[PDB]
This record gives sequence, C-alpha cells and structure tokens, in this order.
Amino acid sequence: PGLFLTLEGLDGSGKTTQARRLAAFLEAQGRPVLLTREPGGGLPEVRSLLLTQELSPEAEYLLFSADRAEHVRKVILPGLAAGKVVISLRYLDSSLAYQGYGRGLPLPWLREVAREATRGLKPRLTFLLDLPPEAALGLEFFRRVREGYLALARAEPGRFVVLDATLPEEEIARAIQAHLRPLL
Amino acid sequence: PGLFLTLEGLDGSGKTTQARRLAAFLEAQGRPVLLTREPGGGLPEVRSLLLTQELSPEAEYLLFSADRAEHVRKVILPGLAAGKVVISLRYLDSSLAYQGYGRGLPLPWLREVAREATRGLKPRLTFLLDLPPEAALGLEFFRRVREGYLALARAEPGRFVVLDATLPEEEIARAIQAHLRPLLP
Ligand SMILES: [Mg+2]
Ligand SMILES: [Mg+2]
Ligand SMILES: [Mg+2]
Ligand SMILES: [Mg+2]
Repeated sequence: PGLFLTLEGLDGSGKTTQARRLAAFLEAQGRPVLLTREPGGGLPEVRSLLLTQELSPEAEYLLFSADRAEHVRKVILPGLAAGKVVISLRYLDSSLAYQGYGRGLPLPWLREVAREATRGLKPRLTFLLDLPPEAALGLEFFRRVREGYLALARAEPGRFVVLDATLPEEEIARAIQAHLRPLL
Repeated sequence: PGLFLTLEGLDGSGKTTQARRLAAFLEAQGRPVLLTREPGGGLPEVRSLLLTQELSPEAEYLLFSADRAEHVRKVILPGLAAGKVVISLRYLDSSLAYQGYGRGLPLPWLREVAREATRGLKPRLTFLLDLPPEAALGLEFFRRVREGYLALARAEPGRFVVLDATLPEEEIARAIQAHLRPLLP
C-alpha cells in the first residue's frame, strides 16, 4: 500500500522528538515504518556544506533540491513500494518556507523545479509544529518562514495539520495519533 | 557592458586549450579578460558531489544548476558589469547536451530551472568543438550528447559556431578569432 507523512516547522519545534514518537506508535501497532530526514537523506554531503557555507538563495534551493531528488528515488519511493509508512522530517515545504517566503524566491518557480525532483510525490498528511521563533538570518527572517508555513497550511487544509508546538510533547503526540488513526 | 563567451563540446575535444588561447588573443590587444569554468566556478565542492555513484540525472542537473547559479551571480555578472570579456569553459548547454539529450531529461524543464539560475544570461557566442563520440557511460551515451550539441547549434545558428575539433589547434584558434573580430573594434 504505502503511506507518506511529513513533519514541518522551525528548528527547535520538537520535530525529531515527534518523528521518533510517531514511529514508535506505529511500531507498537505492528505497522512497518521508515524514519528519514532532509537535508542529508539523499546526498549526505549537501547537509555538511550547507552547514559551513552561505550561498545565494537560488543555489541553496537547487542543492536542497538535488538532495531531495536522490532522497525521493533512493529512500522514500522504495520504502513506500514495500508498503512502509515513510516519515520524513522536512520535505518540500521547508524549501518553500525557508528559501521561498524567507529568502524571497518565487514560489511558482520553486514548485516548477520540485515537479521532476520529487517525481510528483507529496505526503498524505503533513504535521506543522507551529510556534514563534522565540519559543524555539535574524528574528525577522524566522518570522517570515513561520508565517510562510502558516500560509502554506491555509492553502492545503486537507494535507496540513497545524499543532501548537509549545504544548507538552505527550499531548502533541496524542494529537498526531488522533489525526492519523482514520488513515490506517 | 562586457562580452560573454562560452566553449562547449565533448571531453577531449580541446576546449580548455582554446579557452586559454582565446584569453591570450584578447589580452594581447588590451581587452581585460576573466577566464572561468563549470563545474566548479560557482561552488568548487560540486565537482566532488557530481561524481556520486548512480546519481539520478535529475539530481545531477540540480547540482550543475546550483553551481551555475552561484557562478553567474558571484563571478560572471560582476565580471561583465566591470566591462570584462568573460569566457566560460562549459555553461548551460553542457547540461542540455549531457543531462538532456544524453541522460534523457526533458529540455523545457531544464530551461525553466535555468531561467532563474542564470537570470536569463546567455553567451553572445558559443564555440562548439565537435568531436567524434568514440574519441571522448558507453559510446551510445556520448553519441546522443554529440548529436544533442549539434541539435542545439542548429536551433540557435547565430549563437553557436560549430568547429571541427580534429583540426590542428592553431587552425581552430584562428577560426575562433575570425568570428570574434566583428564583435570588438
Ligand atoms: Mg525541490
Ligand atoms: Mg510555523
Ligand atoms: Mg541550470
Ligand atoms: Mg554554452
């Protein structure tokens, strides 16, 4: 069958913790599951050098997209073909939020590039862990990314589930499980 | 205003040599020049990344593009803005030939990615060194790449100057010189 879920939000919003707990919930139900992340899941070396360099927003986006392209072909699609629940910590929405809304690249173009890079694969549900940057390129930048994420979620209410990331981690996990139950 | 020139073709066709000699010819007659290349002109580290085992053609192109986007913004446009003649050893057409005609990616997608990466910057002339594919991933790959280059040149016959890469390198350089002389009195 196959089921593709993603987690999104600012760095510091409990995405890794919630990915781990979601995988454990599915492991407890006997559902085979795969945990992965971006950047680095396709091309690990892209993660290393985005860490220690600052490029133009266009170059940054295209590197992320190259990693994304290998990630989809070598990790996500094969996992889904085996009937696994693939959970990716960050996917296309991160690039739209950080490089698009944050750094100012045009979103129609961003989505143009992603069409062939993702082979059109999009998640069935995306969990957005929303919070202000204080609760996790300056504060103004992170504010744009956050509002970008909220704007993206307003546009696709059938795909996005927006959770208050400031809540206790146990409540957030149970909320994710509640939203996910109907799809299993 | 500046002048933007490129050299293109299969590896082994003498492109580096011609780019080097072209630079000299211009320097000699007091035209300041910036000599550069892809892959590596924008992001040096991309050259390592491109050699990744079994890299998808999509990801390969996106790596070339990322390098190309940094190359155009940080090196090529600032050089042209300074009135230099910028010569690039490989540019967009390398990707179109190798990743498009060679690896099978759809050209319109490649061009649309490129539009924002290059800010629409095109070379005034591109010197295509046409080399036989056996003298350059088997032969059938390189056969497609060679013919793709020739297809690109047919579609933009004013931009591309197609030259026989098996000629002596002085005769190639002289032919490049003759095409440029109208562009710099
Ligand atoms: Mg992408
Ligand atoms: Mg948010
Ligand atoms: Mg490109
Ligand atoms: Mg060219």
